[PDB]
Amino acid sequence: VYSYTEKKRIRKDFGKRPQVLDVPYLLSIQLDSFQKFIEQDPEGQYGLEAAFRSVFPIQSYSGNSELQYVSYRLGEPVFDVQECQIRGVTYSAPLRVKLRLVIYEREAPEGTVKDIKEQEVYMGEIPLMTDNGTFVINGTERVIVSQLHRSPGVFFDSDKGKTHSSGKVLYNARIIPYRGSWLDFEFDPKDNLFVRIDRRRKLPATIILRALNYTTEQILDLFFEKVIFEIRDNKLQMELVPERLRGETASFDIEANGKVYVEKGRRITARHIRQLEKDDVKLIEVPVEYIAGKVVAKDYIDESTGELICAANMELSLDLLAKLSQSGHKRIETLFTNDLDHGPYISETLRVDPTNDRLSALVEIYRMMRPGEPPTREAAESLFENLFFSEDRYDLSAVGRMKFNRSLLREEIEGSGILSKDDIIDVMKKLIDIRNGKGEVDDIDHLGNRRIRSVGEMAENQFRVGLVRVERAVKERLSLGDLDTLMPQDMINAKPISAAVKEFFGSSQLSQFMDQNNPLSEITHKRRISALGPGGLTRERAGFEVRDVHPTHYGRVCPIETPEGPNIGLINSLSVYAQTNEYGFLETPYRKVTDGVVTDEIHYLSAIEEGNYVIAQANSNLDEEGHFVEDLVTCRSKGESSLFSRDQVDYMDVSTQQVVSVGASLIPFLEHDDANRALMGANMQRQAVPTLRADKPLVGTGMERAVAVDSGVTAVAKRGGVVQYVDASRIVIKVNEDEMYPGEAGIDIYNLTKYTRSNQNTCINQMPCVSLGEPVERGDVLADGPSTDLGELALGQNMRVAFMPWNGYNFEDSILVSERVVQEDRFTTIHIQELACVSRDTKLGPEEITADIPNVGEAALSKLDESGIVYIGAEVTGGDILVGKVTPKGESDVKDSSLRVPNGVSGTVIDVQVFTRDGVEKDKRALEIEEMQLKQAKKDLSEELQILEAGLFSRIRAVLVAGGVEAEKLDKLPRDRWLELGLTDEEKQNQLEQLAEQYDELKHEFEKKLEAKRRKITQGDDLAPGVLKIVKVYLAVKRRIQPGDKMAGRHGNKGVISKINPIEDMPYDENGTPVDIVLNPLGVPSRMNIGQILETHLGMAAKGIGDKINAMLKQQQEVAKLREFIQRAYDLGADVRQKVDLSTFSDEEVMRLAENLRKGMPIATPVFDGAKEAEIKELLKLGDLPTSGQIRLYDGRTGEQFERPVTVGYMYMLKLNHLVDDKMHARSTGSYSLVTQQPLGGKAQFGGQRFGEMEVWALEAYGAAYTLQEMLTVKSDDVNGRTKMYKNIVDGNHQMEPGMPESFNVLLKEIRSLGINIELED
Amino acid sequence: TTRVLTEAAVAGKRDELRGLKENVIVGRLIPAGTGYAYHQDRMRRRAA
Amino acid sequence: ERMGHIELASPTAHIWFLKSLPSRIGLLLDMPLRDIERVLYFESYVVIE
Amino acid sequence: PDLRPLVPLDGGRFATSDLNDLYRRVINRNNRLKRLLDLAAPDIIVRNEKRMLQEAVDALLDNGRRGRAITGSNKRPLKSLADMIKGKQGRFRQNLLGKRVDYSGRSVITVGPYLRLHQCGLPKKMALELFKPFIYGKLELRGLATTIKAAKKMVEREEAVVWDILDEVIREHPVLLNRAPTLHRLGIQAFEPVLIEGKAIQLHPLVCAAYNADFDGDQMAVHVPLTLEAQLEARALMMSTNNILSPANGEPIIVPSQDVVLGLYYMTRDCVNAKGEGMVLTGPKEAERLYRSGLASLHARVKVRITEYEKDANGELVAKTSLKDTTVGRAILWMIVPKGLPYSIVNQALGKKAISKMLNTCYRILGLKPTVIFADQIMYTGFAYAARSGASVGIDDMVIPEKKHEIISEAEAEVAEIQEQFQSGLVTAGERYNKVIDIWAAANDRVSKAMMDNLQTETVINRDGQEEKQVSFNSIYMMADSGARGSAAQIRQLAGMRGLMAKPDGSIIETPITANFREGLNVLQYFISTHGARKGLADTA
DNA sequence: AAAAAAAAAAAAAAAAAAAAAAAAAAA
DNA sequence: TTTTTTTTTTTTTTTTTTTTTTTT
Repeated sequence: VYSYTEKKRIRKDFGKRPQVLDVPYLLSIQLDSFQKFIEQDPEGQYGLEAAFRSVFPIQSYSGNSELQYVSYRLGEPVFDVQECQIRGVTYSAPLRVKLRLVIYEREAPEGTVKDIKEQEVYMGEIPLMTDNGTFVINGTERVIVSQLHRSPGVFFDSDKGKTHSSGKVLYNARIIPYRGSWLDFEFDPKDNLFVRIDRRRKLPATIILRALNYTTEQILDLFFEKVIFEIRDNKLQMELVPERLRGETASFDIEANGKVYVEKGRRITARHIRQLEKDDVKLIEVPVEYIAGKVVAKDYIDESTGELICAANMELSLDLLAKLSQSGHKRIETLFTNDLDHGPYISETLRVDPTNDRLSALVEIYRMMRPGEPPTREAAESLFENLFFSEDRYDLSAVGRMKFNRSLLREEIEGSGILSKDDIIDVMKKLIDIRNGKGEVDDIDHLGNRRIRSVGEMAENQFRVGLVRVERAVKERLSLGDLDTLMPQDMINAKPISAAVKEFFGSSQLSQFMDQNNPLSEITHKRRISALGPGGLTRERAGFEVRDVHPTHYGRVCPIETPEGPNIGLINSLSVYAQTNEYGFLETPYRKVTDGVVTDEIHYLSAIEEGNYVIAQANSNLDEEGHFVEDLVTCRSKGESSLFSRDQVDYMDVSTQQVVSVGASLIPFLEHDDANRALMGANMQRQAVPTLRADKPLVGTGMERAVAVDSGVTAVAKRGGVVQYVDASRIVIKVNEDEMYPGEAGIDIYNLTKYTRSNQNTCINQMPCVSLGEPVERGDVLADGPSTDLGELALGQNMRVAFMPWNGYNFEDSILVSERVVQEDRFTTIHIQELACVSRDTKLGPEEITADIPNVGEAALSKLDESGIVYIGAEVTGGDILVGKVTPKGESDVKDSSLRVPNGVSGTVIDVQVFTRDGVEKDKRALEIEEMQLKQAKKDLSEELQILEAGLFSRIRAVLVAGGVEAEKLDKLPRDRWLELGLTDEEKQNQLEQLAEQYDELKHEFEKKLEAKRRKITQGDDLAPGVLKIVKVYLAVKRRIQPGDKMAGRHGNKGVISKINPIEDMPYDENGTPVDIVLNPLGVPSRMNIGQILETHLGMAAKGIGDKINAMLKQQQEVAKLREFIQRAYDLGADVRQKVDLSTFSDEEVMRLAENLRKGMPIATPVFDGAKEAEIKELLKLGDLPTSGQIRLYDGRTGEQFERPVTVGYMYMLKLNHLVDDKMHARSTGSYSLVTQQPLGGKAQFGGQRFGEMEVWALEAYGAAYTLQEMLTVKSDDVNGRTKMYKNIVDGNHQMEPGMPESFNVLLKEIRSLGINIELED
Repeated sequence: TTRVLTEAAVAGKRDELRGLKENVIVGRLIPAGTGYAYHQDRMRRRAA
Repeated sequence: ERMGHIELASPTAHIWFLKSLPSRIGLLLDMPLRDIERVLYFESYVVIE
Repeated sequence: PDLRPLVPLDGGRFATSDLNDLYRRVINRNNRLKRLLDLAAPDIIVRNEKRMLQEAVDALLDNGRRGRAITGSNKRPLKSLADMIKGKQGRFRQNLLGKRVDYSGRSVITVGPYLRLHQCGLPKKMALELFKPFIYGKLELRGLATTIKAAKKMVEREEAVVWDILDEVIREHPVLLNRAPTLHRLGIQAFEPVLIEGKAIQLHPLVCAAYNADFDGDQMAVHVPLTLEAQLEARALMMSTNNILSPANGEPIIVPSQDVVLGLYYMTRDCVNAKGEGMVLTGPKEAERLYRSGLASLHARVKVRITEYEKDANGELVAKTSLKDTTVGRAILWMIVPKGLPYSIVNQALGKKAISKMLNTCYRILGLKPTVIFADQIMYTGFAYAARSGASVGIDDMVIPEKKHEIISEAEAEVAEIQEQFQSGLVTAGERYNKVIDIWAAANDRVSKAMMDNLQTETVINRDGQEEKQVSFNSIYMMADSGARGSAAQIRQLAGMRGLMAKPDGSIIETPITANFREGLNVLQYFISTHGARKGLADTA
């Protein structure tokens, strides 16, 4: 069974791979994140609860006073989204927190309080999230792209041998917490362990250990294994452990128990070590020279003199051994230093280390971090404690704790947010092990090393910043203040928190203007993943490592959708099925494979867990059971692909499309295309302006309904029902009785948007797509938005492309467009611009918008009203007066400062707004618009009341039928008196009064709503300081196609329309239909985007079936043959899913299907399941078009046949918004600059072009001197020369007087401003 | 630019506007293209 | 074109002729740049004939 | 003061530079210092004020060098005199070495093949805006304007008389077209404008090669030489017809590029048996006349009487007439080649190297003007006959080889055998890896060879006999062999397997991708074939 | 009401040139 | 014990074209 709106036009689907997981809600990231940012959490871990519990309670400076947090609430916003956009204020909710202040007593470290007081204090307003995942800041729709920054934890990076002549690798570990100073541990060419706190100057690593109360003996014990040497009265015996003998050569006879195990010279072999192990030898004899260089472990003091014979970390020598022999020491502990297994890195680092005790290390670290000023016993200690072991100033986070524990192979997964001694020591041990040979570095691109912050995380962090600011403020106030019984309202300032949150939500690298010129662009912008912004890598700081597609992108991030150019790869776009793990990592779905059965249960795998398991391919055949038909199947286990067995497989892809984003899953026949051109197509598909009549994708990808529905534009019925009233401005839906709540009698009123400007100046417009009295179910499309058609995304128009080189007019990439494309007016686009005029209050006097303007005629003021503001609907061309505004003028006495239409734009003034400051007069047009809004609101309120009151009156009539029956005595009198009749003594006696009181309550609700709307409309709006009022006008230009208007398909083939040929001149096949476009085919082979030719063939087939339907419907034949043909058309292909048997379809529904298909049957071609090249032939042959796909075109002008039959088919073409009249502009005598006399900025400011540093070499290379001389002397710079040549040219004389550039004088003056004297000697 | 200008100032250096760049900055003719002859004339009139 | 002139109550060193890496003052007096910046910070005296 | 302006923005708001903030700080500190000296303040306070004045003057002279740069109320490092001098935004590199220029404009471009080599289109509106002082001068000369204000108003209203004046001015007044990345001196060339309705700067196609300008929306600027000397410069040095030879190498830069070349290649060819093969014609005129009526196909082997000229004498041309054996297509082509060149130049397949060398021969034997007119004629005829060809590209023009699957089966068997040998320990990991890459490369080369054999010669027809082979007319082979936007490398990713792909490290993955673009790539193979694309894009960027 | 500058900011790669400090290696 | 060379280390440059509660 199919949905009704789907039943209007069911899209043929070629996908042979069944769907197991429907494409989830495409905006899960933003909505889920901001929902976690605001929520009443019983156990606050995420949301405002987390920040409040982190900062609160607040304690005075031992002032016996404390402020503690209770709860928080979000008051209903004063304004809502529509009026928030129109009026220009942020759509924010005010956060209001209950805070409890308590005062203690004397001699009560923890005793009971003496006084308490709770108060609900308003502190800041947070911009709420619209239903589509977009914030509303200042009348616009900003969005916060999600960030992708290096995950907190421990990263064991290497140098890969670079940055040194020897080509040595210098392994280095880095601890990156979510908030606080970093901590690195890096080696050097000399194999000494060095540290650099906060990427500051370098130091020996051991210093930190000394600062952690660790002696040299403790360091050696921690990082080294003891080797015990004994004195058996001579010969310096030693306790042997066999495994320590590996990698060494026997310098002497290694023997014990009177058995020669190894001899001098021979290297120790694994067989020798095994023989020693079997022999069970613990103690051996070795020469004294073995200790000639070894390092003592712990200090030794003479028993007689109490003097230090030798301290720890000192190489032993023969003299030292002789001295300590008679001292009375028989046991000596050295360090097992080996060149391959246990390197002496700590020993050499300690030798380099100049510090000796904890205090010296702390002084050194203080001088490091805070140089210049003297260190102190307390200052260094406090600094180091507040650096890495302070909850206030250093917090791993927890994603940080989990990564830290997992990387170091620790059992637990949660703990403290601050590092500990064990943590640092374990980090050093692991880095030393990686240096030794055991362990492997962690690449910083494995997507299990990069979180995804969303709007929620960043908003929470900024709110916490504001919270700590207000915490400092209240801390200053409290100890300063006394109890004062001062309510907890004067202590808290709402400016810091509001300022911080608004600053983030309004100004940042991430909170950017939405690219709102499509449904697709909105949905792909909201699901973006940027690697820039605060806390992340900047553009110029990124190499090629992060820019590349690591093998863990599959299923998480899209490989073929990144904006080409300076920032490529840093702006990765999310995949289709990707999600956000609880820690923020990118987890993607997979299917659980049991012993042999592919169970339908879905497991989400993070970037980490994917490596361990074995993952199959999406296109692996199964036989009705989950059993693989092939005993061998492709898999990708550890970042590498390979053929694996049947049972060894663990997981399989949920659906073939999950490798791509949503911006590139809309390209048909993607699997045939190149990667570069797929990127071009998926990057040029989110710029198609919404055409005047968006029509259809004739070859889609089956994934177009989700894009339209899930993005906010398309609108959708909240509750099923039957349409009661359809008008191009509003729709009324009568909810079904089963879907309605018992209390209210609900009818849903959808107020559509009619020609309002979008952020890219394209015109978003919602029209109804449901006729009067037509049923609609839950979640079905009612009002098609911009660039949508019956709920299906329609980015452009599908036209009859014909590949052939025509007379050179498509030489490089240009597209030849038949004039039928513009005559039918299918690429026409409505561009709505906004112009503003602000009347301020100057010191000389306030400005006015009076219609009377000095010195201007009467035709200019004709288009103005009595108030001087242009009419609604007046056709204003360049230069017209739009708002007559005048200002005071010094020694008429006023100056005309009327806003005028910028030259070049020419449109109809569709709407005018007038915002007035609270307590300022209103002009005539302001009164008119106020009255319009007021009457609209009153009419809507009355219409809403009507049916609700009528139902109550009908119920009253029905009640009156029984118990006081009045068949004809009741209808005569007015309904107003129907509520004042008596009743008999029964349960129904208290029913007339109840209904009357309910009616009174309804009228009260109506009147209060009317009053509230009237107040909200009439109130003078708030503006900037010093601005009296603002008058905004909306022009509506209608741009048609012309040479220059860039056009591009979906496979990344672009082009500039090069000529609009007459209808006749274009090629035409024998049937007379002329092809509406003539591409250049030479760009197909080299660019290897061969997807477009298959799309063209499938489009020709689709329209062939459509034209057959149209012919069969032109003559009223029957429904039966229509049924048979449509069934033969939908049953085509093999294995295709979605059995669409029309027996269930009603006859009238079949007729409606035929009506909606006659323009061409839509065809769905999933991204990587695809329509086979053999099925396209079958569908072409279902009509009567040639199977090969190429028909014979007759040249339009000559009239003689083209040789070598040529391709033609219905390709889907967009209209990119790089319109020619936005670009073309030229200047001759525009106004110049002020600092350096030169032309101004381009286009809007009327400036020229940049004869830049690279365009002066282009002339010097020639013998060009005079042209260059003028190009940098009199065209731009010399103040008097340009005027002189102006007069000369007007005088007919072609010459110059070059003089000297004014900018040279500017440079001379600026150099003279310094202490350097510069002049021009002659 | 700081280094070059500081060195020129301390050294008291003296530029004579002979190359393809200083002439370009000052706006005078170029000593390479059509202006070549002019520059030669400017040299011939000088010291004559 | 017209310029002014501010009369400092005290002489001030020119940073360009002080902090350019081949510091002109630094090697004019053969005095290390650190010992010069220390002097400019009023951190220590210096004998003057 | 003017160099650090304090203009009031519209609405009583003032826009000011950072020199003012630093100067205010310096004067305030100097005032405090003088006041402290007057008051005889203790040593510490006067020392602190002196140091603070030192820092303030340091910031004013060169901010951000000593200490940390002091910001304003906007929390950014303010710009001082030094930042105004140096930097890519400094006066030297932004306002001295190159400045914005009057009498200039920009727009998007198109093809416009009807243009001759030395004239580029110019939109009417943009041209009117550019040449406005010229229009005023001509009008006040002709007397139609009493004063300059009247002329300005007449032009603004765009009267019908202004068009004749503009067409009079445009006649001989070159305009310099200039693309954005002008890497070399052939990125600024002076054409003669031709007024065009619309808003597109029509540009002659061939010059694209010099500009590297492709009509995918790449914008271009037009400047207007003003003075008499500059006009003569743009006429005698920078004209497009004068730069028919690159500055880096002695080869031309007017090579017919990608569509004209396909037209000539399709038009200078031979079919073993086409309509009207083997008759005798009375010259190129007869050949063209036969072709237009359709009696003889475009390329059919025939005998034609041609007169070819040589300048072997002391600058005197001598003709010789002979009955050459050619095709009707070459007979039609010969009417465009100038007198001097020999017929043998236009008696071959005429790909991209042959046509470019034909242009070079014309240039070196005749001079400059003959070769310019020859290039124009070649472009016109190539476009026209590419149009007449109707050279298309379908999904039946990528004939996957019949023995591809056999080669892939052999390769799979070999890799299985090598894996088994590894299981036996006979081969180490590296050696087996090298062997596997070797066998995959050999199989890929075999597949490509089979493809080319089945694509280039496969066409077979008959001429009074059984059959005979010929160079195929499959459209992709025509667009690859001719050198016109194709190559043997960009093909073999359509029909034959597309070889191996490299990982981010630069290594070569053991298993290649064995599916071409005509058969579509499954998920894993396509995902593998994105490392290369992103590496290439980043490398270019 | 006219004016006015403190902060705790912290942060980035990559590569290379140049100056200053430190460590050999002597006699 | 002093002095010169060489090495190391820190620092300085470059990194495309266009399009807000508080003193006078």
